[PDB]
Amino acid sequence: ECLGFGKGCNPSNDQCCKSSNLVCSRKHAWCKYEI
Repeated sequence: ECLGFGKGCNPSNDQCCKSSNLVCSRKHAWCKYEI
């Protein structure tokens, strides 16, 4: 029930897959990978 890495999402309401530590970015409005 989440978006994969690189999937376009919202920075304020990020809903990426937390299992792989994925967060939404505000510059490209997609799922970015931290580290």
